[PDB]
Amino acid sequence: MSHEDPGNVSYSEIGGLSEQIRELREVIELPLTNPELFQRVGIIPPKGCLLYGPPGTGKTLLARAVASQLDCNFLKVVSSSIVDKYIGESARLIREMFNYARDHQPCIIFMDEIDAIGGRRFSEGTSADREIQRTLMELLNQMDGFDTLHRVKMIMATNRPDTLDPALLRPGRLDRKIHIDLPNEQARLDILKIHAGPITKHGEIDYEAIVKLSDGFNGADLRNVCTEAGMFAIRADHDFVVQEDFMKAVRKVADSKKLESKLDYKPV
Amino acid sequence: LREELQLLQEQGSYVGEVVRAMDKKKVLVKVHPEGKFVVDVDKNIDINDVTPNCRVALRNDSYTLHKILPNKVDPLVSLMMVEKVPDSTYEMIGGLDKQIKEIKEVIELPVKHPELFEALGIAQPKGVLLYGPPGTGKTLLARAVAHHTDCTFIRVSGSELVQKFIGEGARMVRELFVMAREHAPSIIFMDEIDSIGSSRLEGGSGGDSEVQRTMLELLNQLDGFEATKNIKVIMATNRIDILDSALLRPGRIDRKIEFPPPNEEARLDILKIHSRKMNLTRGINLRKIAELMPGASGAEVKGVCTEAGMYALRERRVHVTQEDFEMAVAKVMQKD
Amino acid sequence: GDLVGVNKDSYLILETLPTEYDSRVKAMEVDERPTEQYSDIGGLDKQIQELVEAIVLPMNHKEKFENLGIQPPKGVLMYGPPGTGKTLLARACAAQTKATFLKLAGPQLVQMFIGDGAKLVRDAFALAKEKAPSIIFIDELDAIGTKRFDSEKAGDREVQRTMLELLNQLDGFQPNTQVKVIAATNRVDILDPALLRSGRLDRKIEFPMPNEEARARIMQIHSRKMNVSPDVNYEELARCTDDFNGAQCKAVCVEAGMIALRRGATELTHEDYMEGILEVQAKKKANLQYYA
Amino acid sequence: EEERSKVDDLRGTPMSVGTLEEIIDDNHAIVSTSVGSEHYVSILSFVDKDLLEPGCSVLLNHKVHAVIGVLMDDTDPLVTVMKVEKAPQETYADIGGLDNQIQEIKESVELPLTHPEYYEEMGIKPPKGVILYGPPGTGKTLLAKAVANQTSATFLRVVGSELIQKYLGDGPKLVRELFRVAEEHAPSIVFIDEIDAIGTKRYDSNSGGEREIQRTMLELLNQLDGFDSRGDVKVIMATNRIETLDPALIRPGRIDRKIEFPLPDEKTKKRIFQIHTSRMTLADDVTLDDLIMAKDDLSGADIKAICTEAGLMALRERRMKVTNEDFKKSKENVLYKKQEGTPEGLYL
Amino acid sequence: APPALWDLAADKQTLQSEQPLQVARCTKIINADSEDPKYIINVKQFAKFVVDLSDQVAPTDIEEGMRVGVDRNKYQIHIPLPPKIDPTVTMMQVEEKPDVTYSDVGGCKEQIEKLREVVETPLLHPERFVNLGIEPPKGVLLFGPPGTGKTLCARAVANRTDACFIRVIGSELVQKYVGEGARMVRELFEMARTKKACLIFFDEIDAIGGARFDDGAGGDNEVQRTMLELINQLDGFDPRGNIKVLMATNRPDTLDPALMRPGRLDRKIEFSLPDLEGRTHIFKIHARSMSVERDIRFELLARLCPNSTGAEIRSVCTEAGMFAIRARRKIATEKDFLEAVNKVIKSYAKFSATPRYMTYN
Amino acid sequence: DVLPPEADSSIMMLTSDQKPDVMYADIGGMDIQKQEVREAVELPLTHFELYKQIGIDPPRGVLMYGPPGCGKTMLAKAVAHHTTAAFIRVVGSEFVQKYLGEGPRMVRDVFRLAKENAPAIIFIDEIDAIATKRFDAQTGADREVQRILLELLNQMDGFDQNVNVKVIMATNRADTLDPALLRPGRLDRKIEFPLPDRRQKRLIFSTITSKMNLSEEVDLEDYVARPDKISGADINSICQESGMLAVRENRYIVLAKDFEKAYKTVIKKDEQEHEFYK
Ligand SMILES: Nc1ncnc2c1ncn2[C@@H]1O[C@H](COP(=O)(O)OP(=O)(O)OP(=O)(O)O)[C@@H](O)[C@H]1O
Ligand SMILES: Nc1ncnc2c1ncn2[C@@H]1O[C@H](COP(=O)(O)OP(=O)(O)OP(=O)(O)O)[C@@H](O)[C@H]1O
Ligand SMILES: Nc1ncnc2c1ncn2[C@@H]1O[C@H](COP(=O)(O)OP(=O)(O)OP(=O)(O)O)[C@@H](O)[C@H]1O
Ligand SMILES: Nc1ncnc2c1ncn2[C@@H]1O[C@H](COP(=O)(O)OP(=O)(O)OP(=O)(O)O)[C@@H](O)[C@H]1O
Repeated sequence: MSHEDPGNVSYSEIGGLSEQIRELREVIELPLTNPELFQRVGIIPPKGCLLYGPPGTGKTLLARAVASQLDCNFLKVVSSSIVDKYIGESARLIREMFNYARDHQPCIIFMDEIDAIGGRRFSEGTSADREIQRTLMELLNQMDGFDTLHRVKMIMATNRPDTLDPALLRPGRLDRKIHIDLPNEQARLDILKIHAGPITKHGEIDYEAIVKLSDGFNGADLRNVCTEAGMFAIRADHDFVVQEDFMKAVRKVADSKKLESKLDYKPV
Repeated sequence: LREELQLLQEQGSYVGEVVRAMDKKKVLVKVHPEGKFVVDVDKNIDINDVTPNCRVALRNDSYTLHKILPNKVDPLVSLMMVEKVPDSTYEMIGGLDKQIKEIKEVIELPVKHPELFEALGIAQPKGVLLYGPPGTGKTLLARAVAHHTDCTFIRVSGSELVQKFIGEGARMVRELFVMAREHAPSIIFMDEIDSIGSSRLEGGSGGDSEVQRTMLELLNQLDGFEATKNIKVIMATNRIDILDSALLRPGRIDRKIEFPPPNEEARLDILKIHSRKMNLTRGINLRKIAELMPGASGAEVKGVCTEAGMYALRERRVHVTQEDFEMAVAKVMQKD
Repeated sequence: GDLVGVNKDSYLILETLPTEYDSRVKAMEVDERPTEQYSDIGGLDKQIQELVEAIVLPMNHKEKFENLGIQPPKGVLMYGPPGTGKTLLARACAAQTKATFLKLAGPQLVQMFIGDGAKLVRDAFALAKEKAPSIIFIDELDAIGTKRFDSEKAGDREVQRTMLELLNQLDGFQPNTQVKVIAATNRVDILDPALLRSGRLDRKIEFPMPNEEARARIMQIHSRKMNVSPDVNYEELARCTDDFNGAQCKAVCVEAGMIALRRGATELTHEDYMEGILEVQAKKKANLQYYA
Repeated sequence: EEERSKVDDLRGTPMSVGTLEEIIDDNHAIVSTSVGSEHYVSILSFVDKDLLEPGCSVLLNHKVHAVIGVLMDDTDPLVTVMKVEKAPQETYADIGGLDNQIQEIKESVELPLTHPEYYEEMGIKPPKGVILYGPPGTGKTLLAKAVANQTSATFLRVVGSELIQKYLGDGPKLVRELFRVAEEHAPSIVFIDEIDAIGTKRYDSNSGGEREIQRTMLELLNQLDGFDSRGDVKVIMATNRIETLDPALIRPGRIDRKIEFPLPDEKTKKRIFQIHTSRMTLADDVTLDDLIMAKDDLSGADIKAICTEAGLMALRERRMKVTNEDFKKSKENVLYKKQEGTPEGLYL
Repeated sequence: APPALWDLAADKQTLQSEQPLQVARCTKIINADSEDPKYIINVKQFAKFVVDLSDQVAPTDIEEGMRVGVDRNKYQIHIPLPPKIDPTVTMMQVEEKPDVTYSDVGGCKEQIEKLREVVETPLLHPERFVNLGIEPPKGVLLFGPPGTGKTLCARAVANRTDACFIRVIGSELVQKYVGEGARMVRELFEMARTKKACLIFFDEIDAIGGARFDDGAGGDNEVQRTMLELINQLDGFDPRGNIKVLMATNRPDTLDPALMRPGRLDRKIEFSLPDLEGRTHIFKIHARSMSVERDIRFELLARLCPNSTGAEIRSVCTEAGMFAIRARRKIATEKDFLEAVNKVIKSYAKFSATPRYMTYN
Repeated sequence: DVLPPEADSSIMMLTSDQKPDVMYADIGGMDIQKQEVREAVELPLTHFELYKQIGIDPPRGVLMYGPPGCGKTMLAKAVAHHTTAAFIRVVGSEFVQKYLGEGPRMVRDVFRLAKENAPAIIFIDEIDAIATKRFDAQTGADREVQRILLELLNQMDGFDQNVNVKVIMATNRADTLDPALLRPGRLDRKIEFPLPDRRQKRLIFSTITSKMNLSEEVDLEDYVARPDKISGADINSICQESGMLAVRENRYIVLAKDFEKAYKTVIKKDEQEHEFYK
């Protein structure tokens, strides 16, 4: 019950992708405030979506901020609850968790890190892969109703979408597939303003040297670069730092992250 | 009933399962959800009717065995054996008459003849093989020769539930080699898991090449010990890798039968064979109607009658005019 | 809740009893403080400052962060070819800082019963919210972070879901920034790109083989707990070391101390160092013949 | 007599069958019965506690959860397979024609048991068994001594095959097969035949493939290596072709005697068929001069097969007759069978 | 029956003592403690029980994760039971009784000497290496040509000073159960530290050490459970361990466990294998076998059988007595069996010459 | 006293009567396909004197394999338009419980109402799960439900003969199924749903655009060509994604850029250095 995310604004402040903010806005939040728009024209809202990664960041945040933006309604699901125990009884708990997900209207369903509990039947393994499919049956059954369907929005997330099997790879269950791209020039000044936040610096500065030296980075990685440059200030016993020592701490740490950037290639 | 109910009132009364019997008169009891129990005598019915694995009633108080109950062990197996094949006696088989004279002397000899083995000078045959493009009658002939031979027939894999009732760490086909001996002496078959997947025994060897060891070890006992004789097998395959079955068996000692493709002598009688269960007229000539289809498969014989029989099912009349008889041939010629 | 006491079949609860559960899941390992301190590493003073900072700065320097808007690092990736003395250096920094240490390993989260190590982080990070750092240290994050390519699944199943859950509660829940977690890997071959985040791995420094000055240092500073032989130039044993591990340098003084038994004298010479230095590496024990 | 009517009130009449978990030096014996229940059992009765060992079928009295004694264990479906003996129905009168091979290994199989005096003075001893190999029956060639070893001590035949036997592998229950048969007598002869590892069409179900079939064979080593086994369990391995055993595996065994039987010659084939037919001939009258002269050449395998169909085709006449046009025509089938693959080569 | 008479007749005092401790069912694990009197406990019945403890047991003896007795009526703690573990898995792990004493060595000196001082010497004289410390190494390794494998581990069995030690092989830990290996290696040292003096041994790490990663589908990743977790559990600091464990395998493979050990373990030796003058040492122990003629020269036949270790020349004195009874004679002169020895090397080299170079290559 | 019989069991049936789903008139032009369907559907439902006459015993077996594409449940609710009968709908995992004693009773209570009530149709989705064979004790209940599958298999011959049942079976992957389950004498008819290929293309674009908003302006001519090139397929419900990009609008009548953008993302093609021979 306690999951919370801001925005509205903080969702639109992520800087990209611009059209993806325009996606789940009217897909998720809009059905509650104006359900008449969809039913009059006759177009059905999507019953599912899939956000993968990480070509950049934003797989979770994109669906996460619009999750509590619909209303105070949300239900958060962690992949740790599906595995349960030996002879796991969570088959009725997946039904129980979704039963109390319908206690919240309109409901929203999350699934994160499905590359674990999404076990593939391609090469037939131990029966643990079978009970994975049984937990999938508990997911689909209640969402196949006979009950609230078009009103509830299910979300799943994965590292790579080769684990979905031909069932989840198909639309229906998993409908929308969206990836993330990089920002552009003069848009770097935009995403910058929202990354300013708590950390402040000298009065006369130009932030373009900071962010340009780090390209293709997580929003927290650039947030780390701002703090890493700010943690160099305490070594200089000053509140701010000149941009010459900035670019030093900016360039060094950034080039160290790029050597760890391997395995960004993901299957389609 | 009131006084007897007071005996059954406290805990009720249970039903146990005896895994083994002792001469000390203590009988082991086992309930399915519960653990194994054991109890002192407990003597009601004659002891000779009490055998391991048999179902027995259980009293609540002394936890003794009140009666003896008929169990089912062979019915389990035999029910799976009747799933794979119908009865299919000699009157249900035809066209193999040349081959049934080849197979009988192998099948009939250990059941009746064997005292003439030493006279004929040949060891007990290890089995028979039938190979050819399907085709049918290879399975129907299994229990056919065995029906008039008076010997009962047991069927084949998958088995498929013998991976629990018989343990996993157990030797499988060696444990099935026990089931054939536990049952009355019978005959076996190979069905089927012979597929076109690409070409190989790769997937068939699980239910075939491993059962090739079953025919050896069964007849090795029958020679050596236990009792009594009468254990046989029949192979069902098509083409290609049968030569590997001839590599496994260097001709010692296997009866020679080549399972034929559908033949004129085969289609003639095997048609009337399947027309005995249905009531039709005699106005149909079985001779020439079989010669117009020199090909396809033996299962097409049943495809003629049954599949095209739905057209006579369309007009709501038990019999149809000759115009449909040519249509019955016209349907089977489009798939050719 | 749960855990409350109630009497037999009367079904009355007298008092609501804490705290959570269960057995080793509640407390993975109880560690007071190590016998060693951060001073035990020679030549690493350049890359220990980055380490010491991220753990120490959120405690004493927190008051300066609210003024300047500074966010303390959470995860740190400490990796190098063994022996790098990583696990000794990590825990030793918790001795002087009073930080309560908790011992945990990656493969320890895999059990027969599914859903064990995954539920542990639900318990582990709940204590990270309850308790103040202190510290948590783990090892072999690279292996357990292996998603393969074609799944499912690996042998690391419970932990690869646990790690990405350990990474998830850092993402979705802001209060999780409490009780910074240290991670350690013995190889960079397999690295999850999701590990990049503020709450996730931030400080990363590649550990190469220490230089000739550092290799001579560490061998002396590992021996400060024991007797150190006099008459040592320290220059010859330093330059003769190429690619030799720091843990092997400890074995140099071992083998040189093992031969001291049969030699009859506990005193060692400067030539005995380079004797045990060339001993363990390159390889053993053969010699070059037939090679012209 | 009186003990039967005495302890019965002390244990029964009703009681349960549990399993043993662990034993404490305080005389409390922890037992576990279905399902998930423990207890402290202190009993001085009938034990025998040392011979028990855990995993046992030991009983648990109803009042209250005490073990009075044991009965027996069968056990499992696994034991019912072989049922002894095997008795010598494969006779030395079914084999013949091999001399230089039959003399040497006859000593090794008879080296234990009789003549113990110079065997114990040695003290190193070769209690490794033997090893066989080779197609088609080269491994079956000296199998006739294994059945000749059924006239005394005990014999065991274990089919190696390829697929059906899988398990973990870990080989947990096949060591049980070897152990339970040696508990009856304890001399032993253990025979393995037809290793298909090189000739596999594919891997079976979820095993491996590739190296996992190798590691269960490496476990087949570690079992057989082995630590720690002293007595016999005489190990005998056989196959059609062995590339399998690593240079490490042959060192424990068989480092002494492994056999190879060359293809038979005119002297062996005549001694093979005449001895095979010593029990039963066909129409008597059989002369072996023209039999080996007509077909040149092939192993004595198919010479029984052509004679199998000889009285079989004559059985259409229900006992005895020979048709000159039909017999040579029926012989043409097997004659061409070997005459399709006649050349190699010039195998030379 | 007379031994079973007084044996069965003791039930009179039994049933009197059977009433106490009868309620101990079942074994239950505790969870946490909010206060001193009351602890939460969980039992295998799946039902968790908060309860206080009887006045007979002190509260300080109850530690988190301790299985204790119970009174099914009052649910109160009765008596603690030390073992928490483990179902099966012990019988193949536990090894007892000696065999294969030191006299079975085949002449290798420096090899067996430096691996004797890693185990037998520190435990026989604990004060020695503690005062001489420095510090003992954290482990050893064994691999090479097969001779002599698995015997050097049997050497420490009969040379064992006080208490028997544990043997473990890789294929017994396969799954089925995952996580036993962790749980196992943790408890055996906890069981150790009480009595100390218990060695831990692992055999055949090559099959379970498959490294590193493949495309898919794994494959090696399920094998990473065996190699990486065992090395990680070896990589602890406690202490670690007191007995400094042991290692034995066939090939040096794979690279990852081979590069992990120098950071922890030490003393990697390569067999050795016989010296040209050391092949007669295996003939010395065999010179006591049966009756050896004094004309026999062991230095003559040693050179004729290269890379024979002690296994292949064990067949020499075997084939000696083998063909001795075949020929009905009694003793075996040198020229007698060596004529068969030149055959046993060549005729057994027709199919395979027994190279080890091709294994790792 | 026993039950009447019966009180039946838990869960539920029917729920397929809401309407509308699919009209059968699409195949009405052939009459070659419907003639075989007409004889295989309504006559096997209730007919009596016609069988014993000809002597052919109609099988109860219906096995549906071949997805993708979906097929299946369309023809299920379509039969509900054709005829009216009680539909038992349960997932293959629905009867998995914590105890193994209730399992044999549930599948017995499901099949005993099939012979009790007529006509009856029972639909179980993807039983290939429990078809997995594992002897382990923790999977013993998992193997206990596969013998339950073999139990209800023993119960499906109790329907023989002839009254009464209709057994429709559907599975996404039949490789894990046992040979005796697909063997005749129990299931004698294997209905293989064909791969969508070229045929199901144009039919499946037409059924979604009827549910889409008109499209009286939007001209389907260009969307049956360019998006048809990049189709995976990725056939049935990506056409729904083409409609789920209309809710992305922001536009009253779906723009041409909305459709084209939907299909071009999945799935990508990489050309052409090779197939250029065409
Ligand atoms: N004209 C159509 N052609 C194909 N499929 C359709 C059509 N109309 C609807 N569907 C799809 O059929 C689905 C219902 O089928 P069902 O409930 O049997 O699951 P399923 O499709 O078999 O699942 P899976 O594809 O994973 O096996 C609905 O989700 C719907 O999207
Ligand atoms: N660069 C170094 N600085 C200080 N000590 C070192 C260094 N390299 C090796 N050592 C010493 O070598 C010994 C072996 O420690 P090692 O580095 O193998 O642990 P580790 O590999 O970090 O452990 P883990 O694999 O669990 O991370 C330590 O006692 C340490 O003192
Ligand atoms: N555009 C952004 N603006 C502000 N903060 C951001 C932005 N992108 C990422 N972050 C920060 O990074 C953290 C992780 O965000 P996100 O969930 O998008 O990445 P992730 O999913 O953890 O990475 P991965 O996709 O590799 O798993 C969040 O706590 C958030 O504060
Ligand atoms: N020098 C020697 N002295 C005594 N015995 C020897 C010697 N060399 C070999 N042996 C004997 O040869 C036998 C065969 O060794 P074995 O093949 O079992 O080694 P291994 O365990 O396979 O080696 P690895 O584990 O490296 O594969 C051993 O039992 C050993 O006693």
